[PDB]
Amino acid sequence: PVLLSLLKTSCEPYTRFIHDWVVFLKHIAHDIYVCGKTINLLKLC
Amino acid sequence: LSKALQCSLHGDTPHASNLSLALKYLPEVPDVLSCLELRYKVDWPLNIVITEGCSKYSGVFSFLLQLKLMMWALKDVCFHLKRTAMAGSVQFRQLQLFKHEMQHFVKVIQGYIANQILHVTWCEFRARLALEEIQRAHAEYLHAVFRGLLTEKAAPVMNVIHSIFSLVLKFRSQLHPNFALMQQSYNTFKYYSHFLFKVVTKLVNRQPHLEDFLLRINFNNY
Repeated sequence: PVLLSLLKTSCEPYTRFIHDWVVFLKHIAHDIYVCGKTINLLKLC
Repeated sequence: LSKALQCSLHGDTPHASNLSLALKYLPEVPDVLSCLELRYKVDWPLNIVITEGCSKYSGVFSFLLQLKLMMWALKDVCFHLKRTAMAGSVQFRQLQLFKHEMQHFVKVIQGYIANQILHVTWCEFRARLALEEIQRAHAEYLHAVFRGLLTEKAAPVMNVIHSIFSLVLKFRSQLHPNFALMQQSYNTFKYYSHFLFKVVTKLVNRQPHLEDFLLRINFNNY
């Protein structure tokens, strides 16, 4: 629990960044990089 | 250009603008070269897809314009000779057969271009589309420059084309005071054309795009 309650709040600001465009398996790594730039591009249009 | 678009009978839309007919060189002074570009222009939400390098249209354009210089100059001598007509002799008829023999070679190399760079390469990239893919699909459509004999790999095939285009321009200069001076020119034309058929054949063993060329240049001959 103690580590979880830290991780549950140590990722709070990072979700916000992810909440804009809207090791680990690289099958999704490069996809996140483009899944955001599209949102950041529609914001200027 | 603003006088050209009026005679287009297709265009005069917001798309039709942004045709900056600019240049990229200052010519000093019979050849087959007249360097001149023609660049499209776009705005923000489309500029991010159509790359400012996909500059390669200007590469394939200066060739296609250079081709028109033949079918007009050659049309001139076909029209320049018409007013000469009473004057019927061996020197006359034997002269006009050269034009029909030189024109057909241009009207077949053009028919090739009008099949690869405008119709089959357009069949793809039209039934291919229907965000990252749009960049690569477009980078694969134009990469029109391969079937266009502009690639450095098949460059020797292109170098020989100038020898053909040059001799037709000289044929236009001599619009029968100097018949023999022209008879030697045509004989140089029949040699170079006969050399092209061998250099393309030798380059088959080493490109399915070039395969259709030999079927175009050769038909009931050797």
